[PDB]
Amino acid sequence: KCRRLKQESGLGMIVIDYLQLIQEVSEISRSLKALARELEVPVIALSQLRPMMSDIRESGSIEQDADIVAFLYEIIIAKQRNGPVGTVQLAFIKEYNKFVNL
Amino acid sequence: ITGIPTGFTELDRMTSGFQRSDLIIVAARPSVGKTAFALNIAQNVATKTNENVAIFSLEMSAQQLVMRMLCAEGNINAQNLRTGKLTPEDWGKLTMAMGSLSNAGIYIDDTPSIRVSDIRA
Repeated sequence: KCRRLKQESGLGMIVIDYLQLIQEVSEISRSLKALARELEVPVIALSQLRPMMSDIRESGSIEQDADIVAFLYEIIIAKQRNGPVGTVQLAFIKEYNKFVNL
Repeated sequence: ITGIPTGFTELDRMTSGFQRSDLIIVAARPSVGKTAFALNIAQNVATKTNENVAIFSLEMSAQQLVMRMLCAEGNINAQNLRTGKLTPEDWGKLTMAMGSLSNAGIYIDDTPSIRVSDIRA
């Protein structure tokens, strides 16, 4: 579906709602990485589990396929290959359901 | 209504103020909000009327008091004033909350714990 949309209209982001719920997961992780590579587009795969690395790792690879692993807690960028690793802090509204700057 | 208005519709009715010469004692168990209640009256009497209010804040500091009534205005804070940084919504808010409370008739005295004679002086 993403492939057909790229040629006909454009495409810039693939935001998949949660991985654990797509249909072993290591074999899916693999495919999502390739998808991003084929379409020259960032793919955002949401995942379900403090937090830290071994919370998701114990359930299907992912770690070595994803090149940036964010955590919502605080936004913890625990792994990225661009460069830096640390904590970015975001405000959250609720009523409006927005995440906002600071 | 007499008086000096409380700000609060149906408190006004039973009392008609707050009027002049009466000693009003507001009592409540720790952390029920007796300060935050007296502050809001003080505020409404300062920002809405044109009548100087004197606040003696024996417990809490003079400036830890002001945010407690800066928050009570511009409807500011979860973001929070305390924990450093704010949103363009908080900033653009404080500025008005600071501006409206700027022209109020509030006088604070935090002097640690003072004898009555001094309050009176």
